[PDB]
Amino acid sequence: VNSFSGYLKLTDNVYIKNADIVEEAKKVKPTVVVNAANVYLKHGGGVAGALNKATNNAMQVESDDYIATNGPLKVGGSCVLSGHNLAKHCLHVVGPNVNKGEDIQLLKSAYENFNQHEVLLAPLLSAGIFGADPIHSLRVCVDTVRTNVYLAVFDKNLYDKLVSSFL
Ligand SMILES: O=C(O)CN1C(=O)c2ccccc2C1=O
Repeated sequence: VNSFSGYLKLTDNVYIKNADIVEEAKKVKPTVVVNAANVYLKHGGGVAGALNKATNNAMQVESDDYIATNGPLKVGGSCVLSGHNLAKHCLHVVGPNVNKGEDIQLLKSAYENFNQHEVLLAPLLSAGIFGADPIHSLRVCVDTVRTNVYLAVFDKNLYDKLVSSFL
């Protein structure tokens, strides 16, 4: 048993809810929240900007030190940093950004990072402002992630469409 509430069960391991991931993280305090990061860990908008704002910019301060030491992530890659006030850990995962011209085939590699964690609260990778088709992102998630993932879908209209169209 875990603390996640009100999710629709899609598969053995994938659950989904219409939720603000910031509000969900604040309520659940999961072991792992996933950030929709870029390779620079520059948390300006979407989930990253919202998560970072909720940490009072502490996520960005920690991230800048990480990049100064290690250099940028890879598209498809990840790093584990603090979850600050939102979670034990934040798994920063870089899905391909279609609005920057990145290979959508990298989305499966991005989701493979989730398999290193038994349970995660996460957004749909490459969805929202990263420009991918969220229906596709959900299909790759279901077909890639084997650990237990709780997906927060910000947009109520997209949530309804993802559930209704799910195979
Ligand atoms: O719902 C989310 O989680 C991510 N996401 C989208 O994929 C999307 C598409 C069109 C309008 C708003 C949004 C949005 O927020």
